[PDB]
Amino acid sequence: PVLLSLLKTSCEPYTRFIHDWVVFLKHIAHDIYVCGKTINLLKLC
Amino acid sequence: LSKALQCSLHGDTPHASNLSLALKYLPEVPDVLSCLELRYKVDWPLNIVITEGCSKYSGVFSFLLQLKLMMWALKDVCFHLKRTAMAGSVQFRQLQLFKHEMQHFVKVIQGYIANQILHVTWCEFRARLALEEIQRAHAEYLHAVFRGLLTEKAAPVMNVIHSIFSLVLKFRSQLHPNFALMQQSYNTFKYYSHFLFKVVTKLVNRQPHLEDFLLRINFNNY
Repeated sequence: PVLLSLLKTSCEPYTRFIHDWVVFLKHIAHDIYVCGKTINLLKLC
Repeated sequence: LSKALQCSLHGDTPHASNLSLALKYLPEVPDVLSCLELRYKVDWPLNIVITEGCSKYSGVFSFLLQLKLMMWALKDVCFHLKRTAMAGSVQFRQLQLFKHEMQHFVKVIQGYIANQILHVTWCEFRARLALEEIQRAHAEYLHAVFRGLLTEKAAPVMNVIHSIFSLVLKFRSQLHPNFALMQQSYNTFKYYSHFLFKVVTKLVNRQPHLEDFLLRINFNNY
């Protein structure tokens, strides 16, 4: 629990960044990089 | 250009603008070269897809314009000779057969271009589309420059084309005071054309795009 309650709040600001465009398996790594730039591009249009 | 678009009978839309007919060189002074570009222009939400390098249209354009210089100059001598007509002799008829023999070679190399760079390469990239893919699909459509004999790999095939285009321009200069001076020119034309058929054949063993060329240049001959 103690580590979880830290991780549950140590990722709070990072979700916000992810909440804009809207090791680990690289099958999704490069996809996140483009899944955001599209949102950041529609914001200027 | 603003006088050209009026005679287009297709265009005069917001798309039709942004045709900056600019240049990229200052010519000093019979050849087959007249360097001149023609660049499209776009705005923000489309500029991010159509790359400012996909500059390669200007590469394939200066060739296609250079081709028109033949079918007009050659049309001139076909029209320049018409007013000469009473004057019927061996020197006359034997002269006009050269034009029909030189024109057909241009009207077949053009028919090739009008099949690869405008119709089959357009069949793809039209039934291919229907965000990252749009960049690569477009980078694969134009990469029109391969079937266009502009690639450095098949460059020797292109170098020989100038020898053909040059001799037709000289044929236009001599619009029968100097018949023999022209008879030697045509004989140089029949040699170079006969050399092209061998250099393309030798380059088959080493490109399915070039395969259709030999079927175009050769038909009931050797």
